[PDB]
Formats: sequence, structure tokens, C-alpha cells
Amino acid sequence: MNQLEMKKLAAQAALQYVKADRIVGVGSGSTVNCFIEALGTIKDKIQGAVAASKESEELLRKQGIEVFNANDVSSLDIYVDGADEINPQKMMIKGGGAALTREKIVAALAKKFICIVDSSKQVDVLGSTFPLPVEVIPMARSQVGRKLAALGGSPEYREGVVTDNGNVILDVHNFSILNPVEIEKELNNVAGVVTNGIFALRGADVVIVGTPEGAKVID
Amino acid sequence: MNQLEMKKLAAQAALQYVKADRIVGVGSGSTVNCFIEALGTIKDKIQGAVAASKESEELLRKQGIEVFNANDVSSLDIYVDGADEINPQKMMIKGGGAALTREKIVAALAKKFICIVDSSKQVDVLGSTFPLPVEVIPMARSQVGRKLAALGGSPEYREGVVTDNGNVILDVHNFSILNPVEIEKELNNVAGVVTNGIFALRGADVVIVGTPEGAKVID
Repeated sequence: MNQLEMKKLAAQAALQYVKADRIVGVGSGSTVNCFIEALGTIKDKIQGAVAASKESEELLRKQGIEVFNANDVSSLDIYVDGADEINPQKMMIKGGGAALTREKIVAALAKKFICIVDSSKQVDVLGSTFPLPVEVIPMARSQVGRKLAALGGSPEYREGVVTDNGNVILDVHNFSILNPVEIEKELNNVAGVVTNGIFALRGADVVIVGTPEGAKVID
Repeated sequence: MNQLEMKKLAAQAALQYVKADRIVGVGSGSTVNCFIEALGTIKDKIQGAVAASKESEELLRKQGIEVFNANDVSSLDIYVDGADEINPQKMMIKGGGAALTREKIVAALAKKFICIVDSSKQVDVLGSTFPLPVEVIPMARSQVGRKLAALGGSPEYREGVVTDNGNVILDVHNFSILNPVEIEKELNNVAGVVTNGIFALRGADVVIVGTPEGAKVID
């Protein structure tokens, strides 16, 4: 079984958490795109969706699903999204797809965070297999890079990339993250950092993993 | 004298901190505008400036001063900026002029934060005379508004304002800030908040107050 098949398995299993006639919180990225197709498969069952990227929005509308603005809801029952790494404590590293800012915002509206992932995303130590994405105000790029290096990392600017919010992304190499909640908060106080890729203060509530033996739910 | 004359006195006094052949960090707002005019006065003594707003940038260029990008420097000797409130510990509330995000970015670059105010800006309790400005990603406006109400404030969207960074502002009324350091950190952890107007983790180093009796320096 290949990686795409596993993503499809997790996405299909996520449908079990979708409540009739309600608005679904949707993330961004390749695994979520599998979820957007799955959603189109049961669309009349839902009221619509709130999505974490303009790409996800366009795809959802292409499926005939109405897209609502986050500002139109006081909360969401669930938020379904993938991750670049996820540890046994359900803490994640996100941002490979450069949508981490709106992903953190939509996740904050949802009661239940359902992370859908292929088996390869499960790691014991966050940051060991994937560089930490950090979204940065453009004029703050150099000084945030200096802070990240002082913290022990090797920041690298993602060439030519701009987020839906108009910011740049610095990916931090050589930065194993032994204490995720602590680093998340610390980076949150750095001027110029819009969002950092550690989702630890509010991690996943449910983890759906696509494996060769089928989707496995950790709830 | 009125506040405009007190602002000019403080701005004139800030000049003594400007040294030759150096890039000056400059803020934004009515008091800084008096400082920019003062800077023009010694134009040729300085190398240039890094500014906290497009408006400050424009005024500086009109004074014949070269404007540099923050990314062009690794450090600034001083940063001159005003404030809406400042307490005896030199902690400030800023953002009346909607430039708080970039102001916090440039201030982080400077060795010495020089706050120039008229005497009406001195208060014993932050939030007692001025609603707290909070810059928010537009799609997160409603949810951040609900969080601010939960912390006990009365948030009000600043109608029609869009910051240099493309964001909106929520001004929090009836919100006395009894522990600025704690509150600044708490707000920095809210998804959707770009910057909050409490400058307490990094307050002013020098305070120059314009008074009917002349500018008074609190070094």
C-alpha cells in the first residue's frame, strides 16, 4: 500500500465524525484534499464548511459544498486536518503546506480536532524528521531568523512562497523540539512571528491513521 | 501650553539621542511626526531611518531622509516612538495609530527604546484611560472578539480601518490591565491575534515627557 492510499483511508474514516446538517471545519493539504473528495460524497448531509486555505475553499465549492467564513459561526463541532508530524501525545508540527495560520484559527473554533494522517507522519520526537515552519511578517524576516538561530536552529527562507495572508515562511532545520508547548509559547512572543507550526497548546483530540491494515482511530 | 506644543518639546529633546552616521529607528503617530520634522533638521548628520509605518516612511522621504528596510540591519541604536499610555514602570499601551505590529517589530531591533509623550500620556493604571488596541487577522475577528469579552473586556471593531499589514483592529474598552506582562503573554497565545498593544515584555528604556515646564527626561 502506498502513501496516497493510506491518506484516502484516513480521510474516509474521518467521515464517521461528520454530523448531519452541520458546518464542517476543514484544513488544508494533500490528505485534506482526499477528505474534501470524501465530503463531496456525502455533501447533502452537511450544511457547509469553514476552510483553512483559499485552495481548500475553491476545492470545496468545486464539490458543490457551501463555504462559510469563520466569522459566521460561533463554533464548529469538528475540524479535520493533516499534519507533517504527530507524536503519541497528539501534538503536531504543521505548515508544510504553508496554511498554518488559518489552520490554527479554524482549529480554535472547533470542539474536536481530528488529525488525519498516513502512517509515516507518526514520530516520537517532534522536529526530528521535519523542519519547523514559522510564518513571518515580511519586514521581520531577518530578525526572526536571528532569533531562531539563537535558539539553536538553522532557519531557511522558503524561496518565493507567500501565504494566503501575505507572509513568508522560514523552515527551521536542526531543531528537535523536546518541549513543544514551551517552544510554541516562546515563539508566540517573538515580534514578527505570525504563527509557528507547533500545535501543542491545542493538539489533536482524535488521530486517524491510514495503515496497510486499514484506518486506525486513536480516540 | 497645549498637547501639540508638549509633543514638539518631547520630539526636540529626543534629538540629543540621535548620533551621527547611524540609522535611527522611528515609530508612527502624531508625536513621532513632530520628531520626523525634527530629524529633517539634522538630516545630513544621520545615515537614514527604519520606520514603523508606511505613513512614517513617506514623511521621512519627504524630509530627504533615506529609509531602510528593517531586514537591512542587524540592530538599531535607538527607536523613537510615542504611546497612548505609559506607566511608572515604562510599560506602554500603543496602537491608537494602528501601527502596533510594525512598531513592536522595529522596537525589537533597537538597543534603546525612547518613548516621547506629552504629559497627558502618563497614567498609573494601564487601560484606565484608553481602550486596548488588538490587531487581528480579518477572518478571526469574531472569535478573537469573543475571547476578549471572556477575559472581561468590551471589544469594539475599529470601523473601516485596515493596517499596513492588511489586518483589522479591535479596541478593548472597560479593560483595566492590572498585570500588563501577564496579559501581553496571554493575548499572544490567542489564534488570530497578530499583535496586542501592551508593550511590557519590552517597555521603554527612556521616557521623554513634554510638559508646560519643558521636556523632562526619565532616563
